[PDB]
Amino acid sequence: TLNGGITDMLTELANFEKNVSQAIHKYNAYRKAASVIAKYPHKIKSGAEAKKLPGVGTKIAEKIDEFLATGKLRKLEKIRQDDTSSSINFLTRVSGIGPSAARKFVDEGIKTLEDLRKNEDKLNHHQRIGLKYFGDFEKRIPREEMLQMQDIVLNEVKKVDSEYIATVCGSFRRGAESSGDMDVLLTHPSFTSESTKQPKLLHQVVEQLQKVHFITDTLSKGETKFMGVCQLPSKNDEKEYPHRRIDIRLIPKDQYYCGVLYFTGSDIFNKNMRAHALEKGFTINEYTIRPLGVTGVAGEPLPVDSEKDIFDYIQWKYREPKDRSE
DNA sequence: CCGACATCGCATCAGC
DNA sequence: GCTGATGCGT
DNA sequence: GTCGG
Ligand SMILES: O=c1ccn([C@H]2C[C@H](O)[C@@H](COP(=O)(O)NP(=O)(O)OP(=O)(O)O)O2)c(=O)[nH]1
Ligand SMILES: [Cl-]
Ligand SMILES: [Cl-]
Ligand SMILES: [Cl-]
Ligand SMILES: [Cl-]
Ligand SMILES: [Mg+2]
Ligand SMILES: [Mg+2]
Ligand code: NA
Ligand code: NA
Repeated sequence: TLNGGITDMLTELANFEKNVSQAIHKYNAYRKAASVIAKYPHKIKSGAEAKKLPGVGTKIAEKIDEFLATGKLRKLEKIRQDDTSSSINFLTRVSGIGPSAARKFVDEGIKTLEDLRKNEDKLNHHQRIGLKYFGDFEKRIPREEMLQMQDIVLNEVKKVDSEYIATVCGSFRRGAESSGDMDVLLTHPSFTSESTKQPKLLHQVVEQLQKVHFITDTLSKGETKFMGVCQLPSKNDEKEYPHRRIDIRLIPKDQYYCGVLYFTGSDIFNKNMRAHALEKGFTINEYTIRPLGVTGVAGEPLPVDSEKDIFDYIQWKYREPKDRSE
């Protein structure tokens, strides 16, 4: 919050490049800059000072000076006035509508919430559900509620099969006092990198959660990744809780640490840590950490018996989940 | 310069 | 039906 | 948009 104004500006620009410009690298660049400035323990006094930080170059340093001087940025002042950009930026806020679909809908004349509602038949299932819960998905989740949700998910999963292990990751695991959604990592002894001794492992869980009316909708569902909606139960006469987004990822039990590291995030942290691994000669995904050969081909998975092991391979001192929020 | 920039599951599509 | 690309969220 | 070689 020391440099709240600057990081907001950059995030706004980041979203602009992603949604409107469809320039993924400019989007990631801006986010990186916002991130590194967000952890900077001093109130930025000038662009130069910010340029010293990695991820901050000349262009941003300059924007930063313009912003500190005027309290705003002309480039965005205009972006804000452009009807098309405003429309696209908005449509992309619906879960399931991306830069492409967004620009597409605008051409077809669909540019407002009202339009989406009246043209529901022009949306795929995911988008349909995204619009349905457009308001609720805008709401944050208090940790208190996350704890309530955790209890349910963990207790219902135990009911299905005592050998299931569900860990809540994402921002929750990093200690956030509020989260955008609930992310669940799931493991079962039967499902390993070696073999899948039992089918429907993920299905059985989603089924049990829908059975107790916890899961309300499904954005997408596969063999190992479920993407949907849930809602805490309310008491008598009690106003209902907002509908919450929920992601469930089933990972081979023997690849838990690479899996939990990944799902704990943050996304930017994963980005910087994976980028760092490549520079060290390794490649990391949610299943393993493999070395990179002379050709660039990833080799066999290196043994991993803890999150710290992964950090060691890349010569990075361990960092608790609470300190990976970049 | 200029090439890289993290990684991949699920939905949807085009072509054969 | 299959595969490969693309979108999207990850 | 920024970075490294
Ligand atoms: O682009 C992505 C998105 C997510 N992730 C990982 C890290 C992230 O913490 C985790 C869960 O994704 P969410 O989008 O749910 N983010 P998170 O839980 O960190 O924060 P929020 O409270 O917004 O959900 O998945 C990536 O690696 N890359
Ligand atoms: Cl780009
Ligand atoms: Cl501004
Ligand atoms: Cl592992
Ligand atoms: Cl792998
Ligand atoms: Mg999350
Ligand atoms: Mg999530
Ligand atoms: Na810099
Ligand atoms: Na969207």
